[PDB]
Amino acid sequence: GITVLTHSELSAEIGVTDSIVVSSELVMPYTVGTWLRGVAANWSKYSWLSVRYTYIPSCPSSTAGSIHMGFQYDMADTVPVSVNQLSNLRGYVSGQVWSGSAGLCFINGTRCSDTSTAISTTLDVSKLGKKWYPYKTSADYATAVGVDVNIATPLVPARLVIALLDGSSSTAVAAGRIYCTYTIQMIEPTASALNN
Amino acid sequence: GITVLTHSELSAEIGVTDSIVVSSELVMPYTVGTWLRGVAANWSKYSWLSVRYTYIPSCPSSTAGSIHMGFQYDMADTVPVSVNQLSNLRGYVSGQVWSGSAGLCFINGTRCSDTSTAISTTLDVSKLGKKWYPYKTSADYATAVGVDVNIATPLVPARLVIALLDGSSSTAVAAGRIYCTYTIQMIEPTASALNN
Amino acid sequence: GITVLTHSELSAEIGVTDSIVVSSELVMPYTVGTWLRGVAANWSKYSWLSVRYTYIPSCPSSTAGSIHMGFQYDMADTVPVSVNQLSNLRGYVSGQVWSGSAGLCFINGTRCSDTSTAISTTLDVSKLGKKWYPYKTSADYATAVGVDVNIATPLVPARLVIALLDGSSSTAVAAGRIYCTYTIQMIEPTASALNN
Amino acid sequence: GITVLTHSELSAEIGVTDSIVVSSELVMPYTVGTWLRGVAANWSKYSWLSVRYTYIPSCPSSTAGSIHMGFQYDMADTVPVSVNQLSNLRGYVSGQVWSGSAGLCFINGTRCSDTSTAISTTLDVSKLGKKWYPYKTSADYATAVGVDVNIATPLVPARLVIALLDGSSSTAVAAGRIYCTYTIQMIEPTASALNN
Amino acid sequence: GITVLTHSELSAEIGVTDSIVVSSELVMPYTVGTWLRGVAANWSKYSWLSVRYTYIPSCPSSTAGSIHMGFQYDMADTVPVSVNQLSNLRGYVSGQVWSGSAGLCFINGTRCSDTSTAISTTLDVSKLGKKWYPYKTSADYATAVGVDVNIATPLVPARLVIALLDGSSSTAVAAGRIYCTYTIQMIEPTASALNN
Amino acid sequence: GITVLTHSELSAEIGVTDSIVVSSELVMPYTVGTWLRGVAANWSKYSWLSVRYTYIPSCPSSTAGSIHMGFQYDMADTVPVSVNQLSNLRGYVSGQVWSGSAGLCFINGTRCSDTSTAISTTLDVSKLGKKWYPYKTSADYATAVGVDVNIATPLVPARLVIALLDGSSSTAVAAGRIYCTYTIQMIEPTASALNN
Ligand SMILES: [Ca+2]
Ligand SMILES: [Ca+2]
Ligand SMILES: [Ca+2]
Ligand SMILES: [Ca+2]
Ligand SMILES: [Ca+2]
Ligand SMILES: [Ca+2]
Repeated sequence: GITVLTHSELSAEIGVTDSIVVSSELVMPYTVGTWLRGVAANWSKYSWLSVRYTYIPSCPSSTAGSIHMGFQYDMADTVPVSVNQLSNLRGYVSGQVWSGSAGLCFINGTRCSDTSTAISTTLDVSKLGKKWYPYKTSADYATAVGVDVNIATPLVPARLVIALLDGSSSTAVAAGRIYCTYTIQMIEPTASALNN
Repeated sequence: GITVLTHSELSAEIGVTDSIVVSSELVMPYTVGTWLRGVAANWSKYSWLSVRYTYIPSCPSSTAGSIHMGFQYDMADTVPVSVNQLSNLRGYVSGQVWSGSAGLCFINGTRCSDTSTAISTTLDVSKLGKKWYPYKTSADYATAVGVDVNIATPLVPARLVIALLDGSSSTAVAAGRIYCTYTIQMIEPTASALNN
Repeated sequence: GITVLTHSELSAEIGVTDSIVVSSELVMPYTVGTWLRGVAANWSKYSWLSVRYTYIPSCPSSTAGSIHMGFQYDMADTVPVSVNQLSNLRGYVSGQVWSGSAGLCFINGTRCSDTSTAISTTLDVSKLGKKWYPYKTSADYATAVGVDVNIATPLVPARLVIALLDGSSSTAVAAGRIYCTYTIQMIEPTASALNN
Repeated sequence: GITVLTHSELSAEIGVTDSIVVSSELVMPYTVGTWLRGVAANWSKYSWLSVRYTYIPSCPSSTAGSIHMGFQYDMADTVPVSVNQLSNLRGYVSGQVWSGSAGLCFINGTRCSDTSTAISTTLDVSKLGKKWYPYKTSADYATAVGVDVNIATPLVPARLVIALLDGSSSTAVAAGRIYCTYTIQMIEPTASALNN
Repeated sequence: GITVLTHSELSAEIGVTDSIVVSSELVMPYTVGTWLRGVAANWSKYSWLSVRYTYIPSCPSSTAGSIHMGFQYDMADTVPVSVNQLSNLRGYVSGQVWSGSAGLCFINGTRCSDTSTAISTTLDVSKLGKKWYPYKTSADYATAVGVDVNIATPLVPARLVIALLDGSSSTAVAAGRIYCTYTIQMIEPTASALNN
Repeated sequence: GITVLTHSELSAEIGVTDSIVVSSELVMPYTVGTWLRGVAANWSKYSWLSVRYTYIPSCPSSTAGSIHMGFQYDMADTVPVSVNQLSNLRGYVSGQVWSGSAGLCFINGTRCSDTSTAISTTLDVSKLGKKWYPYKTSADYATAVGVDVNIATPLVPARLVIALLDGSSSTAVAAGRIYCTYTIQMIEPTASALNN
């Protein structure tokens, strides 16, 4: 009954400043990207066989700035506020805002070697709370965590925190973007209009 | 420490009308039937090794009407409102309100062939959120989902939605009933009076 | 790059009259049903590994009428106008409008024996014009066949013709419905909004 | 990515009275003891490979009183109020408040035989709701169960209930203490200051 | 009767601006490049055994801008208008307008490792509508798709969409170029003057 | 479901003049000959396993003239206008209008050696656009190619071009005729009256 799908897709646009800016995104079908969001909605539950966020630059080699990424699993835990804190995280990766080209290898699905420089990171998957999660809409999710944060752990596996700093301008400068490459198993189809 | 039990039991009386009527029932010890409800209460948690709802007719071959069944897993998802929507569901089955006799095979535990006509359906079990669930009383459950629906997924594996239409009368006509046949593992006994 | 999916879904509601009524439906993702229509749209092309239309009754054993189904492959060919003509078709099946319950076996995915009575039929698949077809929207398709019918063969594998007669009333009487059970391979994902 | 750790530590001081006194403690890193509490906080989630509470006496052979222990898994379930109820629990153990010396064997990690007399009990672990749980602080936990109890099952595996009675004084008499011996797997490190 | 040929050739000059510019090119002998266009014309039909478009930079490391490429198969489908949409496409690749040097490996036919950074992408080939396509002249093709777009799928396997943005000037800045490396099978020779 | 048939049949009468005369004929059931035309119409689609046009003389050894034959696959391509152009074609054959007797071997199905002199030619079949083609009536075909030529490639595999010249009279002189020997697979039967 399992429908397995592997695909890459744009997940977020990245810009730099001269002051650190920490953000985060849930690691669930609905939020990884528009495409998977629409597809996944047609199935009741799902499971991450592999999820990897990989950053790809679009700026010049002269661009000042650096990106940092990591994973958190207990949505109740407070989000990092410094590179130091973020560096403690699982799957922490760091690199110049203009580096990370070698990450393409992954997005392309193509097999490659020169990956050392890649600003890409993967999820535990085998160490997530459970295997099969329910497809949630940010709206429904939001309401739940509104009652209480912990109501989220049974709804989502983890979040990806992102930090950007070391830029030269106080006004965001487009550096590149984060693509999400995933292999997901979708199960128990449902009329999409009913999936919340 | 596992106490395994296999048993069939009456789960619901079914009637037909000339207008569709969609209903649903949680797939947990407490709600499948009175018998299992009393037994299961004596154990802290449990696990579905196999759960199957099978419809058995009691009306004449001339009885107008049809039954439809399917499963939903994210209690937050909205319940189907049409046969079309219900038909998208996992384990969807459909049939004349007077057909479904061959389903007896299952209830009886007896091994049989002529099952094609059976209006019976089984649960994923291996694809449920988790394996071991806590025994809940509808009352306690109700309160929880009252705070927020999602508080339910860690409490129950799935719900069975049922649709009845194509009847000849606008006044319910007894068509037959739905029996539940299950093989459950019960663990961590408790004084029943304490189980909520 | 192939995403394989197996699923059943409601395809059409069936009613009977005392005069023959021939209809037909394209055998492509967009038209088989609402569910697959939405899912499939997210992929550029696709391929039928298995497609079967199976009729399921909802009326009483006393219901007068009979259903007939078959396949046509050259959309330019004219649609049958009689049971005799339809009976010549590939995969022609015929049966009482109240028979066909054993077909459930197929929809359920469950393995079964007592299939002889089933009013279900399957597509050649291996004998279709080609293997991979482009996902089309009825609108876009319509326009094309408007210029010329033959512009369709490279767009769709086949059509299912349906005939209903031998009813007792001159006013349609709900007999049952046709579900479509398919195993489809979807390839070359695309933003759904762009798929025409 | 798993950091495995085995260790024993003081979990609670025990005293007796002439009237029964039932208490309970969550079986999670934060509450088992001060040591593990500090260590475990440095990791996002964790898993119990083995948890055992073992009672060790400190009183004279002449000391009147008896201790009782057991496990509950559905925090919503009401806590036992009698030895009879408690005796139904999983892993129930009972013994004279001055007996239980042989339990040392376990705390010491040392391999031993004369264990029959040991007032020690172990957790299901394999039968817990899930394997990997999130590190929670009693404060955060408290808030959650404040909204609703069930919000706890996805946060904690089980609780240990303790009953003390048969003492000679109505004023607590120090009998001994409960040590916790565990083998825990900690994963997905985090800055401790962020763990809630 | 098959004449197999492997060769690389310039396919398009690339320039950047500060506003996105989406373009596309058919993936057929006539349009991949002048050389293959002349050669292929001498044969009635042909087949892509391997087609890969690889971008090679010519600008300085300081050049602002990024390129994006992907494939579409149903010429009727509307062309992407954003990087997000394009990122959903099959074989989507993205990278800094000054990166992509490692792609040379491919053009050169030479075997190499450090390919991760390569801004190169390959065609499905095995998943194309059919294997053998007819050699078409853009003129003849144009006329056909003029009557109706769908008349194209039996004429061409796919199109390559290209997007360029993140540049520093509103006036195109030469960034580099796209070369096409292909291994084509040509069959059923014809006097070139007759091939339309 | 495949009905395989092997048969030879008269395809065209041939005459010579002192000026070249180029003609062509579609290679589809409907046009190869009257017999196959009637038979094939009873089936929806078909496939050429083997098709060979072989010329047989009926004139005296003193008859001036020569015949030329070849195949074209892209109906949009312009028809040859000279022997030189025709000679470039796939399966080009040439010979004296009074030679070609040895071709009988083929028509007869009989196995023979002295074939060198045979003015017979065979189709690629394995290199055709696709395997299964739809049975078309010249009328319906004509209409389609009227809208646009390319609408034909998905309708027919190829055409046979014929050139006759080197005759002694400016008034056609009966030289011989072209027979078609084929092994065709017919599938998906249909009432002939409906086949267009
Ligand atoms: Ca949902
Ligand atoms: Ca309970
Ligand atoms: Ca399309
Ligand atoms: Ca935590
Ligand atoms: Ca051509
Ligand atoms: Ca036809």
